[PDB]
Amino acid sequence: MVKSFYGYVRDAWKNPDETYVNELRWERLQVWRKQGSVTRIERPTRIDRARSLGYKAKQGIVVVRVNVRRGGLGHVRPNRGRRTQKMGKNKVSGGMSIQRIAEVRADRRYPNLEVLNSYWVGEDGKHKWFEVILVDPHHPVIKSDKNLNWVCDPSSRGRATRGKTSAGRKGRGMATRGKGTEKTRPSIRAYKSRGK
Amino acid sequence: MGKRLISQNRGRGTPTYRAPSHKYKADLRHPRVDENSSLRGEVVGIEHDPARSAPIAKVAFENGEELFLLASEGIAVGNIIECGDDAEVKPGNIVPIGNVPEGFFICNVESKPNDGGKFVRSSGVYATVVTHEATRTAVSMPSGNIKWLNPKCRAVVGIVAGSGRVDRPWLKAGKKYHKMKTRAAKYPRVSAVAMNPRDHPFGGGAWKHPGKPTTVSRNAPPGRKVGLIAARRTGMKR
Amino acid sequence: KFDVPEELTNKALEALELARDTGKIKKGTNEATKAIERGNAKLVLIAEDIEPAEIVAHIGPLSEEKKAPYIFIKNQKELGAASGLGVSCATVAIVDAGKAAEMVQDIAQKLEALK
RNA sequence: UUUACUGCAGCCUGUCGUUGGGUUGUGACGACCCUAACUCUGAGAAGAGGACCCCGAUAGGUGGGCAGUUUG
RNA sequence: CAUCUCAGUAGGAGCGGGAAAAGAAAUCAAUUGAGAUGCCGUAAGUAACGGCGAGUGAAACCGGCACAGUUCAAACCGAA
Ligand SMILES: [Mg+2]
Ligand SMILES: [Mg+2]
Ligand SMILES: [Mg+2]
Ligand SMILES: [Mg+2]
Ligand SMILES: [Mg+2]
Ligand SMILES: [Mg+2]
Ligand SMILES: [Mg+2]
Ligand SMILES: [Mg+2]
Repeated sequence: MVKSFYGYVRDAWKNPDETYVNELRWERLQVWRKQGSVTRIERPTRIDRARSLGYKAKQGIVVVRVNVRRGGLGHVRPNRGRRTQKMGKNKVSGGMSIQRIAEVRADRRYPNLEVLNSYWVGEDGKHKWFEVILVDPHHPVIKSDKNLNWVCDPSSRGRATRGKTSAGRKGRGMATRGKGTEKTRPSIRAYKSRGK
Repeated sequence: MGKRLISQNRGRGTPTYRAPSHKYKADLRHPRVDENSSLRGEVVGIEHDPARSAPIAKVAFENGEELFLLASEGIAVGNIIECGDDAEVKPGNIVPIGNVPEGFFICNVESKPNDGGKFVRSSGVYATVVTHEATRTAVSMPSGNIKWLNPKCRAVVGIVAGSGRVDRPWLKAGKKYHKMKTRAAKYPRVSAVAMNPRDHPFGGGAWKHPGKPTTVSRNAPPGRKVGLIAARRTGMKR
Repeated sequence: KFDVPEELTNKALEALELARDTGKIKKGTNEATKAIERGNAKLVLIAEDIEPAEIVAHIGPLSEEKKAPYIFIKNQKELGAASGLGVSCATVAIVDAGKAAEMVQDIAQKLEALK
């Protein structure tokens, strides 16, 4: 088993409760809770995950940690007449996942980049921290980079807000094909939102 | 949706129910002192605090920090105020209650150490130091509860100045109106039976009556918890 | 673990310099792990200033069960410079000691002695 | 409007997560002690609580506070 | 009339271009086959759902418009 060290990082992060990642988790969440909603970091907390998701060690790529509240879409009780099925909102969690929420907040704070992907990095009772990869589509290195130069196209600006990232496509019910995607692909809006 | 109660309007925070915060002299709290530190100060004047209708003492300390203080009874101009554990147990002094002898009167008591003073602050109220223990100390509060406080909770020795303020009957709606001008409270208040049923739970009917028991449960929702809230009992002492 | 002597760390740094001059060295955590697994690690130097900790946290037990001695360097700037680069290097692996083989084996003896 | 019908907020409480370490009493349960997460105070040194509370989810209750209806 | 329907409609917030989304199977089939996606016709008011009430309601096969396939992570090399 001549395995790269990225494999060892992935092994350490496969079951993080029963590895050395638990000690680092207890030491790291103290610093992470104090930080802001969208915090920039030097290196990704899990380098193998970022590299498989598309991170490269070059300028014009930014990695940011985002804190998102745990739980579903907290909603307001309606103050006007509802038919008793559209009146209850405590047991309603929306169609926006927390990963999409974190990606959209990272895209909001960093307007001149694009959200590439993101991955779970840690969590506690009240928060979920996600590390979001962003790309600079106007840096010359990304312009020259042929494996990232698709992002310079006009159709790629606003990926995380048009549901084009991997968490976005998962949330739009496009992880699979065949049966079950009769009302999701090619878009939720195409079938009057009946899928999802 | 029958109209929200006066308590819900007050909790929303409208100008009718907001305190006129610009009228008040200053927030009252004990001076900030580091642990194992002390400061002296002298009274430069007894003023009038509109927030409490009682006097407050303007104290100039040794570091030059002019700080308004809650005035205990008997404090005068040119008196020296001392703070810290090493401060003598004297009226007007700020000391821990763990050094105060049992049976003394204290006021402006702190809930926690270095709190600034929460309990015993109305005009004339006081507390009694009951017992001393290693981790605790008992103080008999103005209500009557034997509250257990930390031994390091500071307090100013003596009863709060302005005692006897409620002895005078109001005697006139204008006098209470003028007091309530500087308050946050709503004046005058309409009885709930006189309201229509949309406004209060107790309103409505051909004749003034609640129609339902005035003792409401503790588990009532907001906008229903009126009347006698969660009463152990009712009526005068039979 | 017993803390290694500072003189032993200095000898390991000079051994890395001489290996760079004469023999073969694998600089970086990826190449260090490959050299450890393949069975060529004459000496493994680790940096104690890694962030995140998952970069070189596997190197210790892996080298310990692959029979390759390891040493902990204080931080990675002089590890990178001593390993011939102007950047950091979280670990370097010595797989061909060259003309510094005897100092490397004495370093291994001292590491096992104070192990 | 209500002890009409069906619900929905709020509130109360069990369980899971947040959530750790040692001790006894039992076969994982209850209590006790600690600081180290966490909470509150202060500009901070630090002080007070502390694996409780708050919070996410789930189960039951109360619930004209509120909604939609019925009342041939 | 409450599940349902009205209807994911009306309305709202974000993003965005001349188009956008989709897109090259962890697919659909049936005993053996096909070979990215979109859109059109049909399957069909059929399967399916439903106080099995009122109503809602596809896809595959198939016939067409148009035809397009690939790039990363990793193994090995190591600044090339
Ligand atoms: Mg924000
Ligand atoms: Mg496209
Ligand atoms: Mg009412
Ligand atoms: Mg009603
Ligand atoms: Mg209706
Ligand atoms: Mg625009
Ligand atoms: Mg695609
Ligand atoms: Mg429908």
